Amino acid sequence: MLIAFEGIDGSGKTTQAKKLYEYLKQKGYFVSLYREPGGTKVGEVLREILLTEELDERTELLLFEASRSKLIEEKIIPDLKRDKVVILDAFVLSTIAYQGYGKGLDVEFIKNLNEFATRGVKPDITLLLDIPVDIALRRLKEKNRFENKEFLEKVRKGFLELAKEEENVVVIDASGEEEEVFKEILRALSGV
Amino acid sequence: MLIAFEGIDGSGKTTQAKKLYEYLKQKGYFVSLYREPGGTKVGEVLREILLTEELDERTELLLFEASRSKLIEEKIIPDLKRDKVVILDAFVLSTIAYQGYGKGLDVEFIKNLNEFATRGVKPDITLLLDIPVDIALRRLKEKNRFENKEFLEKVRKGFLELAKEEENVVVIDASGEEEEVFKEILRALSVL
Repeated sequence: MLIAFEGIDGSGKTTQAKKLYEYLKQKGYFVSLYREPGGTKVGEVLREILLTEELDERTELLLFEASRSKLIEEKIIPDLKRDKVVILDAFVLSTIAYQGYGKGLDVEFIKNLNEFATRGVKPDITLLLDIPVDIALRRLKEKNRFENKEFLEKVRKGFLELAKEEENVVVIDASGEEEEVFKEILRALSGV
Repeated sequence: MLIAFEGIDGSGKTTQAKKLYEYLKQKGYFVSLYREPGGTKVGEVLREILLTEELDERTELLLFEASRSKLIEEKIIPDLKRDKVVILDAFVLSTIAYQGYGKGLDVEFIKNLNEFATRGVKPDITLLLDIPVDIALRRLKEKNRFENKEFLEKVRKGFLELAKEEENVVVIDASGEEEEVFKEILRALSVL
């Protein structure tokens, strides 16, 4: 079973994946939680790079996909094999939304690269934690993270446009309060 | 002007690009020399990763492409703009030969990914420094590098098959002695 959280920064998706992780463990599932980029020794090194350096959009994309390629081959495919429930703090939609809708690279091309990195592995369900950029920035403003409104507006739109057109996506209102957001999610997972 | 050296390990291609670099500089060209993977701060960090870590083929290919992409944007395109002669110790044909003909990934896919990392920049000439694997392994045996014959045989074949089918490729016999190899190359470069 593979469960992907997706959405912009400040959407609480990390909080909510950690939430869903602890919950499913208490219900006696065997569970993994991985963040993208990251989740492996090599994936973390790349993540640091992607957070450190002045990188163009093409290079950035190739590194997101490398991290993903690592994650999929090292952890996800063997976790899935042994029936772990695998929870992802970010996955393929986000590459399309950030690097395609955001930074202008070809969406079809990003999709084929996502297929290559994943070896065709797709989530059973994707939770999009949608939120207005206005609200997300207010929430980030409290951790003193400042991010680009004009940019995140595009990325939001992409994420919303991928919900309509990509397969097995549920939009969740993440502007709600923590426990209400978690109940939307548990509701959405009644899917399986 | 862009000049690419390609070929298996122990083909001398590094020695020869350094050779060609010093020469063209002496003849009053403004010249750059860059190795792949590497040639940029980020590219070197990746190269170390590619030399350090147990990496699957899909991941390795994304990291080669990333190094490239960084190289192309940070250095090659602006060096080309100001009429530097740009010399490369490895380029696109090698990703095909190692990752496709060697490790079984789809060639057409490797090509489209090269095009992306290169923004469509192609060498005016590629020197393939061809050599039997037998010879190349003897030569590396004197630096105490040991590499996989069965593997390099495929890669050699790939490199040779690309010379026939890809554009602007000159095969150079690199089994010869240094100075004779250098004269083959200066002959091949006759855009003098």
